[PDB]
Amino acid sequence: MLLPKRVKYRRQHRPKTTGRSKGGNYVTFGEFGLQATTTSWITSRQIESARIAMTRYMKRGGKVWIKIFPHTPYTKKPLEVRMGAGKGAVEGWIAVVKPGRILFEVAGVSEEVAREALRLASHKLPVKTKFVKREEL
Amino acid sequence: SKIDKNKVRLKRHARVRTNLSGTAEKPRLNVYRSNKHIYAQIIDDNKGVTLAQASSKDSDIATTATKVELATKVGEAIAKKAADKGIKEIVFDRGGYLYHGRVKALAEAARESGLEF
Amino acid sequence: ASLKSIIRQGKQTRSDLKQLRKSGKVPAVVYGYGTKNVSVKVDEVEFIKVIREVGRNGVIELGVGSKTIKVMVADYQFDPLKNQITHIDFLAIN
Amino acid sequence: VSSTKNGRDSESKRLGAKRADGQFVTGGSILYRQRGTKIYPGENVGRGGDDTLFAKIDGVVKFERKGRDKKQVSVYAVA
Amino acid sequence: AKLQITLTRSVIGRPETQRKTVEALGLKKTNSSVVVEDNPAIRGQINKVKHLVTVEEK
RNA sequence: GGUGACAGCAAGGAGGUCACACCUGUUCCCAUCCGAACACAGAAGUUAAGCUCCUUAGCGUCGAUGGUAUCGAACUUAGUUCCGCUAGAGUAGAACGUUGCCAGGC
RNA sequence: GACUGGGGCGGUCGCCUCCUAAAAGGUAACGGAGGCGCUCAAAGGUUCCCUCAGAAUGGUUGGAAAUCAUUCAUAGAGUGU
RNA sequence: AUGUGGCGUUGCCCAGACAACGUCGAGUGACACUGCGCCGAAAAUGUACCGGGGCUAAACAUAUUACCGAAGCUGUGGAUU
RNA sequence: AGGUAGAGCACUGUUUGGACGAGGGGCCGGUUACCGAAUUCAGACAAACUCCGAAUGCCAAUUAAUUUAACUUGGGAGUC
Repeated sequence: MLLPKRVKYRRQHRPKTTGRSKGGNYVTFGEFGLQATTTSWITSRQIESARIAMTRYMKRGGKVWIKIFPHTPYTKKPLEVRMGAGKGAVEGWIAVVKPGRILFEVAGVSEEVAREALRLASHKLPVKTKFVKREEL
Repeated sequence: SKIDKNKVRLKRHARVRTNLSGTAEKPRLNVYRSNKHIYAQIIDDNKGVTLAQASSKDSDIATTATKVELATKVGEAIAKKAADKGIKEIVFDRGGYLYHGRVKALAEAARESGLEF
Repeated sequence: ASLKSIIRQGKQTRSDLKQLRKSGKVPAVVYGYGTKNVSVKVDEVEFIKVIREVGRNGVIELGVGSKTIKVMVADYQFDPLKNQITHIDFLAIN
Repeated sequence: VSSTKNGRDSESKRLGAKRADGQFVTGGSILYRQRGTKIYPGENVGRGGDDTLFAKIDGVVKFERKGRDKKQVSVYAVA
Repeated sequence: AKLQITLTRSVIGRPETQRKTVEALGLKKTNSSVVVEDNPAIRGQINKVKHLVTVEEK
């Protein structure tokens, strides 16, 4: 249910999905994360479900740092109506993720426990995942 | 935080010196006093070369009696070098100051002398 | 700590570079005091064996061509996907 | 069926550079169209009440640099 | 210091800029030739349309 | 000291009636609730401050070398290859002004 | 009357500014945003001068702050629309 | 998903590590960036995509060469400009 | 001449975690945590943010090479 308090414009263009993660793609606030390998539009509902999966799994022992926010709004149009009467009304908020971006990040748990907790939420979420650790070397 | 005057002078000069300059047919002379003495130095700013100079600290005019007669004589004495060359149209740059008192006396002496300002 | 390192021959293209960067090597540089510009390629599994015990800040005695120079790890690029080093940067402090 | 609130705009003005650096111009020629002072006048150059830059003699135009970022245009006489 | 350029491809399907470069070299139809002095002005026009022509140092 | 061509901000250090400032003023032309400003009349004492001499790069300013892409061309309908032009970060490094024409005094 | 993702219903129709617009200019849709159909004998001319909202500092009633001095204070002030 | 493919380090090491409640001998078991597979995938006249026959190469690849292939170009003769 | 790609947050807006005490407040005026705004170390995002910016495309000038067009004024159209 995360969304901006108020946004300057309401009917904004549809972002890009070609290229690679512009930034934000190293785990630097926890100890174990999970990051994307294809591009997609991860939305408010499926972020919601994926955090549901992990707080419902760790039983509030650890925590999750959500490194993604739905800054842009998209619209839709009345149910299968004719073309050409202005743009439609808002329907949800999204965040484009490119190959590389750290999606979810957990900390303070067994490396095993993360290794399956981040496996669970991968299914709720429309981008193929990969599990990573804190960087060394 | 008390401030000093000559920085404001330099600002005034830079700020209203924007449209005025010499062209070696229309030279300009400026003026400068601090507290006890008077300078003046004419220049043609295309070349930035000095032509004439007149000062109240100079030896040949070294008097104390009044602060107005020194302006008068320094004026009427730059007029000597002027009526030797370049004594037609010139501009009187007022430095950064008002037009009151010593500057007026200097301009009067430089004026009723053989010059064209 | 005697990292065996070859020199990059003049004018590597982007194709030539990216195809040498598949056999396993990695481009590099040294600079600083008593030294000039050079383009070099360094081995990787050797480099990681070196910097898994020497510390991120530390000494190196790699041999570059004909004499040896004591250098320290300064900079890196390290693309994240299919983890492999892209660029490693050395400064001949002397 | 529906009501579109938008649909407005104005006619585009043809602002910007009108003559080229290095090109011989004529007296009273318009060198740059602009709202404002994106480029300042220079030597033998004027500005009109629309902020329009123009030449005052027959010469050659050069675009140059005024201070640290401000820019200016001049005309130099001999062709 | 002498080149021998031959038009081994057709101009059909190409942009107008490339076709104008081909005309300035002096080449008219497919497989036609021209003998010119080597010169950076000639070589820029060779480089623009290099996928269209063959060159040989005579 | 004056004007005149392309580096700063400050921070400890010192040094002098040749500079110019700090001051004495309401007395006069000037001049505003206030000579706090602006004027003009002093010139007693004076580098404490401004000025002024390296300076600290600490802040700031420039700026490499490596090289991380987008015209052209094929291959293909999923971004891969060969080219040419190479950024923004960012490292090293420089950097506490080069100094144009006169007075005075050398 | 016309336009119109058939027509009708509905909305709109002139001018100004910005995105779309692909670093010259130009460029469409019932694409996305706002304005106008004036005002000022000074808010015009010309000679001078003159230069911060906010904060911090304190200050006789303090609607906390307006009124009062000091440290700032990059112009963030401000400019009739 | 234990389908298989290397480069890999490795914990336990033939002092006898995984089993059978001491026999037992050759590696054990783990942790990944990658190759081909895996199921994955369920409409109506009649086989039905090599177009057909057929093919384990006549498939897909790489590296050389040969040849065939247009009203393109060259030979030979002609026309009109 | 110029602000697109890319990048970058220094300005306008969005941002998540992590931050500091004066104070309304706990009370019997106060403690203190706690509510809110502010500044604060800490880091992702933009068609209508930018200062740091391409490749190309544009204008021009030329004792810088190959090429054969270009313009002005008239007769005749078709095309929407």
